[PDB]
This record gives sequence, structure tokens and C-alpha cells, in this order.
Amino acid sequence: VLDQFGRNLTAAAMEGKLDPVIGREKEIERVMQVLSRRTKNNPVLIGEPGVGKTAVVEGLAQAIVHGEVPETLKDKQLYTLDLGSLVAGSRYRGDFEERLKKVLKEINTRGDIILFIDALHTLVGAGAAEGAIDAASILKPKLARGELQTIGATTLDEYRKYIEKDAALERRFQPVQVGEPTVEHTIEILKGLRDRYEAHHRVSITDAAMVAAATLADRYINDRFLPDKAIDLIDEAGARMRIRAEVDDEQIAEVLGNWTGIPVFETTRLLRMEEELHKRIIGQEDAVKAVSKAIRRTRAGLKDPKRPSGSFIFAGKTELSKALANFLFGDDDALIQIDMGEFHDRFTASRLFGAPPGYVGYE
Amino acid sequence: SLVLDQFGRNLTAAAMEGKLDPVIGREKEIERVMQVLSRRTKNNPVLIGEPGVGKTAVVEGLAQAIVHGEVPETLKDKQLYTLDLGSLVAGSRYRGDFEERLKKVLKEINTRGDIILFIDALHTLVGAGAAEGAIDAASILKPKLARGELQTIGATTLDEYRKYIEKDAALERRFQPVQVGEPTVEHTIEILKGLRDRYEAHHRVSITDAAMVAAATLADRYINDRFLPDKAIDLIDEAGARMRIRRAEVDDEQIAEVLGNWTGIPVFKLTEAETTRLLRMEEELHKRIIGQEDAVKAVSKAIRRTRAGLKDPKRPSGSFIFAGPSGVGKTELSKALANFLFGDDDALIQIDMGEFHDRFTASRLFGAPPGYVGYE
Amino acid sequence: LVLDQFGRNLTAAAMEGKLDPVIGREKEIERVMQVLSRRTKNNPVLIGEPGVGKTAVVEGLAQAIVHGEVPETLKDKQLYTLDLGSLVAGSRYRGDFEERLKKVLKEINTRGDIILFIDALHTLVGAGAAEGAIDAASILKPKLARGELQTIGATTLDEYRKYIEKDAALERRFQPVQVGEPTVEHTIEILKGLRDRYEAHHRVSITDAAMVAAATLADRYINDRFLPDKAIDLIDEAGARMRIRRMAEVDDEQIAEVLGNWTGIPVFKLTEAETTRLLRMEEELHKRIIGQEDAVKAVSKAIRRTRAGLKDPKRPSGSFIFAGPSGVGKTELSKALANFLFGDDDALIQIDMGEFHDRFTASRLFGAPPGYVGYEEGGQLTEKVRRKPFSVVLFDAIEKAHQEIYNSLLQVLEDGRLTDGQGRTVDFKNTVLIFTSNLGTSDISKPVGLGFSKGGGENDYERMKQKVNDELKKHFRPEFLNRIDDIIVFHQLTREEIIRMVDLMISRVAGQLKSKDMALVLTDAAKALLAKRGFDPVLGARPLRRTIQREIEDQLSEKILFEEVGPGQVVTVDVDNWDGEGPGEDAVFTFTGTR
Amino acid sequence: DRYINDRFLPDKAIDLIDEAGARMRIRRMVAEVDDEQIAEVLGNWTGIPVFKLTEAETTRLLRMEEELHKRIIGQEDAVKAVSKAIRRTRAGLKDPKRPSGSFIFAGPSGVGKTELSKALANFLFGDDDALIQIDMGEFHDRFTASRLFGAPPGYVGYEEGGQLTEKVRRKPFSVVLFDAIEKAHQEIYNSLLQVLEDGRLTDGQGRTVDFKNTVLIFTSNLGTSDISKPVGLGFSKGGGENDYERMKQKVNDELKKHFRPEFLNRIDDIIVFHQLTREEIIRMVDLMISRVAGQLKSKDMALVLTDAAKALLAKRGFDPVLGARPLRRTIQREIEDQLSEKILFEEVGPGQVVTVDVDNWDGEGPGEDAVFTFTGTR
Amino acid sequence: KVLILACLVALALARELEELNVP
Ligand SMILES: Nc1ncnc2c1ncn2[C@@H]1O[C@H](COP(=O)(O)OP(=O)(O)OP(=O)(O)O)[C@@H](O)[C@H]1O
Ligand SMILES: Nc1ncnc2c1ncn2[C@@H]1O[C@H](COP(=O)(O)OP(=O)(O)OP(=O)(O)O)[C@@H](O)[C@H]1O
Ligand SMILES: Nc1ncnc2c1ncn2[C@@H]1O[C@H](COP(=O)(O)OP(=O)(O)OP(=O)(O)O)[C@@H](O)[C@H]1O
Ligand SMILES: Nc1ncnc2c1ncn2[C@@H]1O[C@H](COP(=O)(O)OP(=O)(O)OP(=O)(O)O)[C@@H](O)[C@H]1O
Ligand SMILES: Nc1ncnc2c1ncn2[C@@H]1O[C@H](COP(=O)(O)OP(=O)(O)OP(=O)(O)O)[C@@H](O)[C@H]1O
Ligand SMILES: Nc1ncnc2c1ncn2[C@@H]1O[C@H](COP(=O)(O)OP(=O)(O)O)[C@@H](O)[C@H]1O
Ligand SMILES: [Mg+2]
Ligand SMILES: [Mg+2]
Ligand SMILES: [Mg+2]
Ligand SMILES: [Mg+2]
Ligand SMILES: [Mg+2]
Repeated sequence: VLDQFGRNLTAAAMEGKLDPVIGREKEIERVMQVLSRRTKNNPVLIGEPGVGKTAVVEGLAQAIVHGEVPETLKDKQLYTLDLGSLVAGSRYRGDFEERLKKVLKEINTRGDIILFIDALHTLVGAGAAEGAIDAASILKPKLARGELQTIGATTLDEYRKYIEKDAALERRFQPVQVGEPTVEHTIEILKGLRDRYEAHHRVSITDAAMVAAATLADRYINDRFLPDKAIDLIDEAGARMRIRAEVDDEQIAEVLGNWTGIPVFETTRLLRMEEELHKRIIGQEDAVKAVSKAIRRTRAGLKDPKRPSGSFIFAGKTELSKALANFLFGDDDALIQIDMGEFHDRFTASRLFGAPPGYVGYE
Repeated sequence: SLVLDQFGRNLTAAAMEGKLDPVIGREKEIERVMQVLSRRTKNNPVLIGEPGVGKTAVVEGLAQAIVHGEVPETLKDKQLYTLDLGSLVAGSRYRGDFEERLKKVLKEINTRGDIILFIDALHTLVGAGAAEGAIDAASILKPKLARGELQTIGATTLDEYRKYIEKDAALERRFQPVQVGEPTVEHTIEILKGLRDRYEAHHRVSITDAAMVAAATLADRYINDRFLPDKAIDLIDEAGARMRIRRAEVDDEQIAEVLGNWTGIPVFKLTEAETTRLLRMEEELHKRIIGQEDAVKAVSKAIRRTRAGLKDPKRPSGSFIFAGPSGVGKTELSKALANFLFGDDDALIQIDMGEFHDRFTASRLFGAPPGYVGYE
Repeated sequence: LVLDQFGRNLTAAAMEGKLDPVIGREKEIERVMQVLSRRTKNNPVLIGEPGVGKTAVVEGLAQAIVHGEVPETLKDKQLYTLDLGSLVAGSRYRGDFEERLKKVLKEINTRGDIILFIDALHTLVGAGAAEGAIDAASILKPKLARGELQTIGATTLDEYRKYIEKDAALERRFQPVQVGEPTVEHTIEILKGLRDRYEAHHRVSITDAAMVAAATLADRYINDRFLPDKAIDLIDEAGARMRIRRMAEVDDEQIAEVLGNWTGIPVFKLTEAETTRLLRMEEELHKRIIGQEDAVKAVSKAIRRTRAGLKDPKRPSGSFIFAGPSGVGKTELSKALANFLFGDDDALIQIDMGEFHDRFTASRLFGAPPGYVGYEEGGQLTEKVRRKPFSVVLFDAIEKAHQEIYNSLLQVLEDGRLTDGQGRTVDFKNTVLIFTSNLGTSDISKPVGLGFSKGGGENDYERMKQKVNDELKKHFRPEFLNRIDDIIVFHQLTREEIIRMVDLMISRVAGQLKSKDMALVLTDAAKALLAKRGFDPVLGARPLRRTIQREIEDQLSEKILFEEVGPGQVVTVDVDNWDGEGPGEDAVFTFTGTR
Repeated sequence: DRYINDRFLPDKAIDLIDEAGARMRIRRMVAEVDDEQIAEVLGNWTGIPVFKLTEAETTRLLRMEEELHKRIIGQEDAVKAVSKAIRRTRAGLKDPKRPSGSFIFAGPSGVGKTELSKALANFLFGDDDALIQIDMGEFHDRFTASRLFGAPPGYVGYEEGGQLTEKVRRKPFSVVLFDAIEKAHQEIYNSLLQVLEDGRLTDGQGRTVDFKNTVLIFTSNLGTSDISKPVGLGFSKGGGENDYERMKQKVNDELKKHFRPEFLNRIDDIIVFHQLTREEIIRMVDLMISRVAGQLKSKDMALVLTDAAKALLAKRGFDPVLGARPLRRTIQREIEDQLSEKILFEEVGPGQVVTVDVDNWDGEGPGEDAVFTFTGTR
Repeated sequence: KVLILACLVALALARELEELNVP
């Protein structure tokens, strides 16, 4: 019944079907601190998509089968109730609410269920976007009395757009800030995932392949987030080993060359920086070695934590900056001309830095 | 009937058993319904009023006029049925089963020939088996309503007539809108006097004639989201319920304390400790405001003018400009006045006007116009 | 037959004479006769506004078939109003509605003299939708396209767009025959032809003046309804009132009373007491408006033009700009006019134009356009006038609106139209539009004028009019002021009028003390002291309202709370007597209660 | 293919053949259908007059000007230009890629800008309710354009969508009046120039609407804030040059910079209207009075002004800058409100009402002292 | 200085519907 909309994370934990989480055990303790409350014992894991929020309750489910929980959380079964699966296949009036009451009937029956509603922003707007009965207005009586333990997980933007704007719903849920890891935290995550990889991919993974998966994904990937995009690089690394076994750092630099697109992988290329800048600029070579010089300090040596990577006055000019952008991380199109000759007035100063809200030029 | 009792209730049989409230006044509106019902082409009035101006009461007053024989002899002894469209839709899991039940009702109109339907909330007729471009309860009635083959009183509010009946513009044609106006205070007192025996028997109280006046006058003054022949009854019944929970008489002060609990506006008969609070009102504000005697007097004169009942009812209680140098108690007297009137500084509505230096932040006061974010 | 179970034989009704006569509509019935006489698509859909007589055309075709006024290729063909709702009713099993509809179509092929009339043809989409069964139109669409089925449809122009035009294959299979709204002269001929059926039913006589009245007054004073129906509504309801007299004539006055009870617009012939109330209209507005005779006369002439039937029927009853000083009775005359016309000031539609600060607050007047939030509400102004067409609409503080909100209101003044966002044109032709401005005095009020000049007291009113009328021309576009019927710059309140304002404002205070079992006498020396201390020559009566508040009320409110003047007779005599003259600011009121 | 934007060719054509063959069958209760029998059927279906018109309908088109001049006084080149537009399209000489007539009625307020559009619609149809009058002052910002077009599908109001495009879809031959076109938003013109260029116009539901047969009138009041003042700056000798020359330049100058020149390209005649003269305001009097006399005949009374009473109304009711609205205001201040008292007095009932000025008027002077005298007869 | 235009959508209205039995 409850197995039809999600899997039992506690039963997956005692069958060893869950990846172990290393670190974020202060986050798991905060979730147990919410779940062991009486009245509103519903945490919402606030993060951004890939920091590990399923992994938090994956570690909570492993903590129940290890008995490392309070007495109000022992022998609890976690179910990843996908509420989008409740919307799916629901064409009719009342068809949606029926398979949510079948879920809530097993809450009353078992009494040891903790729902993990991933994407809790979907809870507002499941039947009528609060114009009528949605899945929020069904749960809000039981969530407010502690008779339904529900771990939400949503992005900080989506918590503000959907859960905070419903002021009745935001008191039922307790924000557990799951932050993005650090790079050194990501490496020790991937140490425990080495056992999960070597059993599956038939690979052996060396020590710095984790270091070249976490530092390098922070360096070139900014859409994705740390404890996911670095798992992705070790995943795609064995996906070159399925073409073939020990992975390198070049094995990760290969599969990020697939992902982002740049093949350039700094001390070697920073010394002969001039030659890769001569390939588009011949003539006026004194300025080429001049803008090579200061950048050999900023990207090699000492640097203030609050400064741009070099600042220049140019007085080809813009053809050198396009070749400078090509050396910078590997793309030609990073050069953005603002055309400061297209602005002369003071009210046009907000036309290139952003408008005050309400006004012309807000986008 | 047998099939029409399942799908509605006989309103004239409810008037024979005296289960309808007395509908006193509304003679020009009941007569107007009888003029429309006595037509031959479209004999279908719809009572178009505001919520609680007595639209259902006009038909209940019509059903009492049919029973008493104060009805025309072309409308004499016609049984009136409040058609419950929820009872028609209930069931109807199969195709045509709603359309069966409505055609069984309409066949029961023609065989008896003495039936006036009353579709209360006539906007619910627009869509009761399907959408408007399909066979709903509206599309079944529209042939019979247009030719006088069915006498049907409707009753919607002004908003429900706009949003739903005018959005089905062929059905609006079939009904003749009888506008039921909100009563005056003088008419509401007559309504309340006629309804006295119903509420002084349900609550076992004795509602005096002044409490009828003090209900209709005070509801018309101090209530502004409701309408008179319902919001004055709300003061009568809840004060009658106030008295029954004290277990003998509903006075002026019993009505005004119910309005004081409901609005928050203190209009009730002042206790002697609260009266002397308002004569020491300047000295109570000087416990928070050092000096500023001409200012403390002026806001105390405004509150004493309100609580003595000498406020202009078309004006605010006071309308002051506190001007002067910075830090002498301009904002503090406003906070002290809210402490006197409420015990709270948070009861002060501070509209900090330094945020309103834009010409366009007027929308923070009254909201965005239609079509805009901040219209909800 | 089985066809009688799911339809109404409409030529059998025409033979029995229980169809109403259809007068006019020769071109529309002949057009249906053309489309029925085709071979490919035998299918006319009658589209028109709701109530224009689309069902009447077919039941006038049914009479044309019975009377033999029909083509030989249409001779003795029986019309059947196919009740789609009765075809649905009982179809609880799969393939009942389909079996019923195919069985109906068998008896059209076998008989061969059947013309279906699917009234509300938009309901043919659906009617077999059970999502385990196919549509009603999908059964008919093969037979409609090839001439195998002669079917007249009738749909309103809205419901043709909303439901038939969104199925372009079904729209293709019908020929849209426009049934237009008839003219007033055509509607009189309809009402003369229907004259027998309404006289025989109501046992009345309907004089030919009442047909001309019913078609003219319905075309003029109703804008949500169409002519060959709203004129019938006036004939039918007035004939019903004369039947209720006997529980026999229906004439011009009987129709105008029904139109008056329906729209709310007084158009009916007058009693002697209501006629002489309109001649004393100025004198009864002066019971609430002290002075201001130029403007009391101006709104009285506008109401008397309307009730004499001399109002320009394409324009509002009156368009006014009440301009002048602040506090001299510009809003108060709009209140007094609404109290004259209705009995309260809650009947005044008061649009406070200071709330309109940019162009886009004009969406509060006529509603949001399609696709935007608050499209369900038609605007604050367009609804209140559509509910009460005879109104007084006050645009208070009109210069505080944005200048692009006048442009919404230009054609309200000239045409009596303001089409809302939903698209319904609202009738402003019976409203009294009052605009209130402080322009040209929100400063000039202060006495003295830049420079030298003769006179003061009546040349500062001519200075007021020149200042105000130039500030109006500066602020308004000249096409707005062109459309205002009368711009009245108001007088400053003289000293003799502020004396009579005291009588008017103590009466509000004394009227409140009636509710406290008290009376409030105000001695004539105390009327003079309030009148001096309340007289500002450049504001007027709002400073007097403050002096009556500061000196009578604020002193009387504590005397009530002291219980020193409880249910008695507060006399309010002056004591220092201010010698009755000179300043009296050492004088004081004393409040004593007797009896 | 030309006159139907709703159906498709191997059908809308078959329908004209089939309805005309059924037309000539009920003419016999052998006969042929010609090109005029088809066009009579198409004119019966679209409403677009494309048929071979009768001789009674031909002579009223050649006399359109002096049948439009029955309702609008003066305004000759305005009346001639809309008469040249209708006679061009009813002669079958219309460009079938453009609207039937595109006009800007610009000029001072009160001279008959919207009165000619109503007179044109009363000519072509018999009604002023057949005038599609779009009050463009209600349109003020770019989102109100959804009233002309309808909402996009899935946005509330798509169902009733289009207050211009739907009543042109139901009446393709119709005079469309855009009253006070300058008081609209600029982005509405960028949608309304599609009509002037192509004759097509996609509504909110993405469907082109036929405007090839509409008479588009863009009533404008531009270049009149200095024409609200009858004398210009500086010395000049008398009228004749002032009434029109300057105004037409100052109106056109304001039209060139308020509108895009792409918009003003595709308009058949920008007509700047001349302000009404002394000899036209005296002929405006008995047209304003015929409305008042037409209402007293409903109450069985006859209103007859004398020649001196008509002359005095044109004296006071003449602003040269506004025209005919100050006359209409002086009718209701000196005839109607006076008669409204006399009727409510019951001092004037059935029979003639000789309204004549007698106090003075001296046939001339300012008549400032002259009063209108009303008298009953019979 | 510039409007926002909320622009309300219309909804599909998740529907009840009668069905057809067969014995
Ligand atoms: N003339 C009247 N005489 C007596 N009681 C009246 C009268 N008018 C209204 N009432 C009473 O006031 C209340 C109004 O309720 P009612 O249902 O009649 O209002 P309504 O206008 O139909 O409002 P709604 O649309 O909200 O149903 C009821 O208690 C009704 O009996
Ligand atoms: N008469 C007063 N009695 C008591 N506190 C006062 C008085 N005047 C000023 N204060 C003190 O000033 C503060 C609140 O008054 P506030 O300074 O806002 O007065 P204000 O006249 O509104 O000033 P501003 O004009 O600068 O806004 C508190 O610290 C309050 O105690
Ligand atoms: N030409 C006519 N002659 C006589 N009566 C007419 C004529 N046209 C309309 N009527 C009458 O006017 C009323 C119009 O009702 P009808 O059913 O014809 O409306 P409709 O145009 O079909 O619109 P809908 O069905 O949407 O209400 C009826 O009383 C009808 O008999
Ligand atoms: N002529 C008058 N007759 C009677 N009362 C008047 C008159 N003029 C003003 N008042 C009174 O003065 C107060 C203000 O009047 P009102 O609001 O009509 O003035 P106004 O000129 O419209 O003001 P504003 O220009 O501020 O809108 C009210 O109490 C009103 O009754
Ligand atoms: N020949 C005419 N010229 C002007 N106005 C006339 C004429 N005949 C009648 N009128 C009347 O004069 C008034 C003003 O005419 P109309 O509204 O057409 O002027 P306009 O120039 O279009 O005004 P605006 O510029 O404000 O749109 C109306 O009541 C109209 O019916
Ligand atoms: N602390 C962690 N320890 C181990 N794996 C982690 C950790 N955080 C995230 N992950 C990894 O993240 C993936 C699960 O997705 P997750 O990061 O929880 O998504 P989201 O943050 O959107 O809920 C798995 O590959 C899991 O191993
Ligand atoms: Mg009710
Ligand atoms: Mg302060
Ligand atoms: Mg019909
Ligand atoms: Mg005012
Ligand atoms: Mg105009």
C-alpha cells in the first residue's frame, strides 16, 4: 500500500541497499532532534539539488537499524513517499485524494512510519494550489499534532516560494539547513563510496582520484553541487572503464572533458602562457608578456581572498582579451563587452547593474 | 409528491407547519415575484440581492403567502419546492441518471401543474451534470423556462449572478431579475420585531423594543462586510444566546456588547470604572507622555467624544496631525494612545510614511488594482 | 413513435396552435428554407444574441410548414425539437445513447420527412461523453456532411464561439444563419402579432401605445437583454400586473412602471406629489445644501430634463464638475442629490479618485482585461452602474486621478458607454456623473492676488471662477471639459450661510442626543458665537465643524460622561455673551440640563 | 476564397453553389445561377455586399455625400473621403489586400469626428449599434490589448476572447471606430498596424480575422491644445487662413510624431477636420433641435423655433474652437431645461410650442439680454 | 515605475464523470 509510492528506507538499510554517509551526522542528529519532538516533528531538509538530503535520511534509516536513535525513533520505517507519483495517473475528481488517504491510513495503522516527502514544495499545489483541497490541506491537521512524522526535503528557493508563502504550512515544518559540503568533506564522502564503486564497476580507485573528483568539480561545474557532481565524476570514470583497472586523475579529467567540454588540465601552462596567447596575437608582444606577467602572480603564488584576478587598463586590444579568455579556463566565449560608450546618464547607471524593483529594466 | 420530495423540500408545506420564519415587509418584492410568476413567456423570477438581504426569505414569505391565500388566484395553492440540486446530483454515477432524475422532476411538474420550483443558488444550475457546452441541469431547463412551461424562482447574490449566470448568457435571458434590496434601518427594525417571537422562544429570553432598534442601528453603523436583515439578526440571536448561557432580558447593552465582541469597537454601556478611566484619560496618558498637555487633551477629547456617542458617524474618531520638533512625544503619544485603548503598542497601526516617498507606493495602502500582483 | 419519446413534434404544435406567432423573420425563415433545400449540408444553425428569436424562427418555420407557405422540397416535413437531454436520460449502459441516437436516425431515413431541430446545438458536443462511449456529434458528423440528415441548430453567438467554433469540423457542417436583433419598428410588429396571445392569457387589453412603449423603452433602457424579448418582457409583466389588479388596459404608463420596477430607472408618468417635488427640488436640496444656488439649480435642471423626457438619450442625465473651494459643499451636494433621488447617501456611487495614482488604477473602474487576475470582477464602477443604471456617480477629487483615467471616462460622458474588461458595455446614459475638483482653489483660496486689482467679495469670486476654469483647462484635456454639461465653480460660504450651517450641524449633534433620551437646545446667542468662531471665508463649514466639535461636542461629551447632562435638556447658553458682537473669544458656552 | 476567413475552399465554394441552387429552386415555388446569384448568397451569408446592387441602392451611393450631410453638418472633404471609400469597394474596385477604408478623423473636438463615423454606420446599416466603437481611451497600457484580441488560451477570458476580433469575425463588413486612438498604448498600434498592412489580424487564440471589408476609423484628437485657443501668436489679418491652414499642419505634425510612419503609411486619408463656422452652426441648430422636437412629438407636442430663436441659439452656442458641443449645451440650458420646467409646470402640453426670443435679440447684437419665450397653442 | 501583470491562468478542472456499466 505504502510500498506503491516509495521504498522502505529502513528495510533497505538492513539489507545494505543504501550508500553509507560519512559526515553530515550533525545534520542527522538535527533531524532526529526534530523527529523526537511532540507537536511538529516534521523536519524539512533545506538544501540545493545534490548536496545530500536523501542521503541525510538515508543515514537516518541506517541509524535506526543500528539502534543509534532515540526511543521515539526506534523501529521506525522510512518511506520515500513521492507525492508526484500521487498526482501521476490521477485524471479524475477525488482520484488524487483517495491514494493519499490510503497512505495516511497506513500511518494510523502501523504507527511507526516516517514519510520522506522529497520535493516538499510540491505539497502546495497538488489539488488546487490552496484554492481547494490539495495534499497540503490534507496533511496540515495531522502534521500540526505530531500524528504524522514527515521529513521534507526542498531547495531553499522552493522553501521560500511555496512553503514559506503558506504561513500555515511553514509552522508544521522545521527547517534543517543541509549545506553544500566542502571539498575536503566531499573527499571523505567518496572514501566510503569506494567500496560501493569497486564492487559494481570492477575498478580500483586510487586516493587522489577522489581529490581530483571533488576539487575539479568545484572548479569547473557550478550548475551541479558538491556531493553529487563528484560522485558523477567517479561514476563516469568507471564508464570509461566499461569501455576498457585503476583510475587516474587524468581519468577524471577525461570525464569532465566530456561533461563541461574543456580539455585543458596550472604551473606548467602558466609559465609558457605567452605562446598560447601568441597563437591569436602577433605584433605588439610587449603587452602580451605584460598581461602574462601579473597573472603569473595571481594564479601562481600569493593572492588576496577579496580581489579580481587581475585588473587592466588598455590604453589588438579586445583581440588580446579574447585570447586571454581562451587561456583562462578553455573557452573563447567568456569575453563580455559592456560597451560603456552606450551609457552617459545617471539614470542609465541602473540599466547595466540592475533596476530597483518596480522600475524599468528589472531584467 | 413522491419523486419531488426526494429531490427538494415542499416550502409551502413547511409554511403550513410554521417552520418558516415570519417574513414581514418585503411586500413589494413578494408581489413582484408574483407578477413575474403570473407571466406566460418567462415566469421565472430570480431574486438578485446581496448575501443576507432576505432573498430566500422572499420565497419563504411567498410560501407563507400561498398558504394564507394572500396570493393571486392564478397562483393559488401552488406547492413550492426548494429544489436541492445537490440531491439531484447525489447518486448519478452512471450516464443519464442525473438527466433521468431531472426529467422525472420536470414530468412531475407537468402532471401536478401546481409547482413552483425554487432553485436557491441558481448559479449552481450552470453545470450540474457536465460543463456548459454539454447536457447540464441548465440545458435541460432552458427549453421549458423560455416558454413558461416551468415556474422557477431563482435566488443568487449580485456576485453569483455576474460570475456564473451572466457567463451563461442564454440562461440569464430565461430569468427575470427581481432585485431584493438591502433593507433600511427602519425596515430592519420591522423585520426584527416580526422575528421577535422566534428568537425570544428559542433562547427563552425577552428582547426589548430598544434592543431591536439598537441591533439594526448598530449593525448598519458598525458592520460593513455584512448586510442589514441578517447582521442585525446576528446581534439579536447571539445576545439571546449570550443570555441563555447566563442561565432575563436582552437590552441595548446586551446587543452592544455582542457587537463589541464581534467588531472590536467598544460601543457598549460604559461601566463606572471605565467611565472614570476616560475622565482620567489625560492623566493616564501623562503616565507615558511627559508634558504635551495640549496634545494629550486633544486625543482624549476625541476618545471621550467617541465613547459618549457624540462622534460624527461619517468621520473617523479623531484625525490628528502631531507636528513639532523631533523627540517630544509625537510617536510616543500615538503609542501611549494605543496603550490606553488596547494595552498594546502592537495595536498601533504604524504606517511609516518614510517608505512612501515614491508616488507609486500608494498601492501599499489600498492594494494593487485588478490585473496585478498584489490584487489577491 | 420512438422519435416522440426523444423530441417534440414541432409541426404538430404548429397545427395545434400552441406555438407563438412569428411576425417578421421572413428573410430568416426563407434562409433556413434555402439551407434545408440544399444537398450537401442541409444544416442551418441559427446564431444570434440570446433572446432575438432563434427558437422563434424554427417554430415560425413549423407554422410555415403547416400553413403550406413552404417550398415543395420542404412540404409536409415535420420538425422535431430533438431533446438531447432526454436522449441522455436513461442511458446508463454502454451503447444506450448511441443506440437511442442511431434509432432516432433510422426513423429519419425511413420516414424521410423529418427535420431535427437541435436547439442548443453546442450541447451536441458531449451528451455521449462517458469516456467509454463516443460523442453525440461524432455520430451525427458523417450524416451532417453529406446531406443525409436535415438538422436545424440554434446557438447563441457566445456559445457558438465557445463550443461550436472550438470544434471546427462540427462548425463546418452547419450554415450560420444570422438571426439579428430586430429593430424597434420590427419589434413593435412582433408585439402587435403576439398581442393576441398576451391579451388572451392575462385577460387584458394591450393598447398600441404599449407596444411602441415596450419596444422603445426596452431598447433605450436595457443593455444586457435583446429586443424581441425585453419588449415582450415588458408586455408580459405589465399584463400580469393588470391580472393581479383583479386579485383592463395595459398602456404606455403600465409599461413604463414595469420598466421602472425592473431597471430602477424612473420613466413612468408622475403623480402630483412627485411632480411638485421636482419643482421644489432646489428648495428640498437647500434643506441640506446651505447656499450654493448655482449648483443646486444645475443638478435640479439635469434631473428635471430626465423626468420631463427631454434628456438626450445617448448621453448621461448630467455631467458636472463641482469645482471651487474646499468644504463649501461639493461632495455634500452629491450626497444631497443622492438623498433626493433615492433616500440615502449609500446610493451615491462615490468613486474616490484620490485612490487613483497611476494610469493602471483605471483597471479598478472597468476591470481587468482577459487573461489577468480579477477578470471575474468587472470593475468597481462598471458593476455598480450595471446594477443601478439610474445613479449618481461621484468622482470625488477628480484632479487627484492620473490624467489617463479621464480618457477612460471620456466616452462615459459623450456616449454613456464604458465597456468593461469582460466586454459588457455598461449604460451610463441614466447616471448623473458628478466630478469634484479643488483645482484653482487648492491655493488661490488664500485671499489677495499677485498684483493690483479692484474689488473683493464678489470680484474674488470672479477671480475664483477665472482661476478655477483656467486650472481646469490646464489640468484636463479640452475634450474632457467639452463633454461636461456644466462646470460649476462654487461660492465661498458667506457669513450669513455659516449661520445657517450651524443650524444644520447642531442638528446632527441634537439628533445623536435623541438616542440618549436628551435634547439639545442651542440658544441664538450661541448660534452666533459658533458662527463667528467657525467662519473662515476661504474654507467654510469644515472649520465650523471643528468649532462645533471643539466647543459644543468635546465639552458636551465629558458632561455626558460626568453624568451632569444625562437624559435632560442641554440649553447651551453663552455667558461672556461676547456682547453679541466684536470678538467673542473670551466667551464660553455653558451646558445645563433641565426637565 | 476572398470573403470567407472562417471556412476552407472545397466547401465554402460548394456552399455558394449549393445555396444558390437552392435559392433558385424556391424562386420557382428552368432557372440559372449566375455570378450575381452567387454573390447574393455570399452577401446573405457574410453580410458583405458583393452582389449586383439595385438601382435604388446605386443612386443612394452616388448621393451618399448629401445623404451623409443630412446628419453631419459641413465637414465636406470628410464626408467625400468616406464616400469615395464606400463607392470604391461597392464598385468592386477595392484593393483585396487591404481594409475597405482606413481613415484618421483628426481635428478639434466637437466638429463631427465620431458623428461622421455614426453617420457612416447609420448609412451603411441603419443603426449606430452597428458601429463597432472601440473607445481607445480605456486602453491605456499594453495589457489591455487583450480586450481587442482575447486572452491567450489557458488564461481566463480566452473563452469569451476578443472584443474587436469577434465582432469583426461576425460582421466582416462593419465600420470599426477607434475613438480617441491617441489615448491608447503604443504597443496596441504595433498590433493594429497588422490590420492596415495585411488586412489580417491574429487574435489571442492565434487565428487571423478578416479586416479586408472593414471601414477603419481612427478618431484622433491630436494637435488641439493650441486649437483650443482661436487666435495664434502674433499679428495677422483676419480669418480664412487661420481656421484650417495652421490646424492641418499642427495636427499632422502631432500625428507624425505620436504614430509610427509605418502606421500612417497605410491609412487611405488622414482627414484633419475644419472647425465649424457661423454658417454651419446655424444649420447645426435645427439638427440639435430636431432631437428635442422629436421627443416632444413622443409626448404629442410640437416644438417650433422661430428664425430669431434659431439665430439667438447660434449666437450664444458658438465657440469657434469647440463647435456643436457648446451649442448642444446652450440648447439644454435655454430650450430643454426651460421646457422641462414648462412641462412639469403643465403650462405646456399638446399643440405647438412657439419658442421665440422676444426680450431683445434685435435680430442681432449679442442678445445677451434676449430671453427665449415658450408659448402654447391649440 | 513599471507594472508587473500577474496574468492569471485558467485551469483544466480535474473532472468527475459518469461511466457506463454493463451486466
Ligand atoms: N423581510 C424579512 N422578514 C423577516 N426575516 C427576514 C427578512 N429578510 C430576511 N430575513 C431573515 O434574515 C436572514 C437572511 O437570510 P436569507 O437566506 O433570507 O438571505 P439571502 O438574501 O437569501 O442571503 P444568501 O444569498 O446568503 O442566502 C434570515 O434569517 C431570514 O429569515
Ligand atoms: N513627552 C514624552 N514623554 C515620554 N517619552 C518621550 C516624550 N517625548 C519623547 N519621548 C521619548 O522619545 C522616544 C519616542 O518618542 P519620539 O522620539 O518618537 O517622538 P517624536 O516627536 O515622534 O520624534 P520624531 O519627530 O523625531 O519622530 C522614546 O524614547 C520616548 O521615551
Ligand atoms: N419574429 C418573432 N415573432 C414573434 N415572437 C418572436 C419573434 N422573435 C422572437 N419572438 C419571441 O421572443 C422570445 C424569444 O425567445 P426565443 O426562444 O425565440 O429566443 P432565441 O433567440 O432562440 O434565444 P435563446 O434560445 O438563447 O433564448 C420568445 O417569446 C419568442 O416567441
Ligand atoms: N453648502 C453646504 N451646505 C451644507 N453643509 C455643507 C456645505 N458645504 C460644506 N458643508 C459641510 O461641510 C463638510 C464638508 O462638505 P463637503 O465635503 O461637501 O465639501 P467639499 O467642498 O466637497 O470639500 P472638499 O473640497 O475637501 O472635497 C460636511 O460636514 C458638509 O455637510
Ligand atoms: N455636424 C456635426 N458636427 C459636430 N458635432 C455634431 C454634428 N452633428 C451633430 N453633432 C453632435 O455634436 C456632438 C459632438 O460631435 P462629435 O462627438 O462627433 O465630435 P468629435 O469631434 O468627434 O469629438 P471628440 O474630438 O471629443 O471625439 C455630439 O453630440 C454629436 O452628435
Ligand atoms: N554525506 C554523504 N555521504 C555519502 N554520500 C552522500 C552524502 N551526501 C550526498 N551523498 C550522495 O548523494 C546521492 C544522493 O542524492 P542526494 O545528494 O541526497 O540528493 P539531494 O541533496 O537532492 O537530496 C548519493 O550518490 C549519495 O551517496
Ligand atoms: Mg439565501
Ligand atoms: Mg516619531
Ligand atoms: Mg432558443
Ligand atoms: Mg468633497
Ligand atoms: Mg469623438
